[PDB]
Order: sequence, then structure tokens, then C-alpha cells
Amino acid sequence: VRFPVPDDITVKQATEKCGDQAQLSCCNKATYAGDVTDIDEGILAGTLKNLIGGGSGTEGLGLFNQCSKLDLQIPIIGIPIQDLVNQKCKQNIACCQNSPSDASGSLIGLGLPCIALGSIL
Repeated sequence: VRFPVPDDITVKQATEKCGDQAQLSCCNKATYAGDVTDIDEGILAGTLKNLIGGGSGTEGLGLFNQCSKLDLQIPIIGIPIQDLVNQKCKQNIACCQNSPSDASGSLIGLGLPCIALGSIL
């Protein structure tokens, strides 16, 4: 992971940070679009930009493979538990678009389009 997620970010906070259409996912393999030439970062950035809203961090954007989604813990279930993403994950933590579109989604199923949360800070 080139852009690590702050250890003090809970799974809930991380989800809020990446937007309502994004969920944290931990992938064992990561391909960044700017690191490879056969992938157009501009296309991926276009769709992922919707999750960024306002900011810049395409340097952590690309295709993520061998990934598993992180399930949200219950926000304050009586006990004030602060479930930190780095505490349950030892894999590359990224935020993935939970919107199946036929543009930059269906015809590029070589991996999961996601962005490293550390890139959007």
C-alpha cells in the first residue's frame, strides 16, 4: 500500500470519508492505473471522482484484485467500541464504488475499481 490509511480511522469513519456509495475493502494485490500504461487512469478517475467529491488522489487509484469487503460494525452498540480499519485489516485498504455501471465497470472486470483511502486523506 503506497498510501496507508490513518490508524485512528474507524471502519465507520472510513466509510463516511469515502462517501455513502463506497465501502472499505481489503485487497492482497494492487495495480495502480498510473503505474501501468495499458490502463487509462482518466476513465477510472472519472467514475471514482464521484466518491472523492472534492479533492485529488488518483495516485492510489486503479484495479484491485483478490479483495474482500469489510463489514460495518454497529455504531456505538451500547459499548463505545472504536473499530479501527488498520486493527482488523493487514491488507491494502481501499474504498470501492458500490455502483455497478456499464461505463467503466462492466467491460473492465479485470479487477475491482477502488481507491486507497490514504490518497484522499
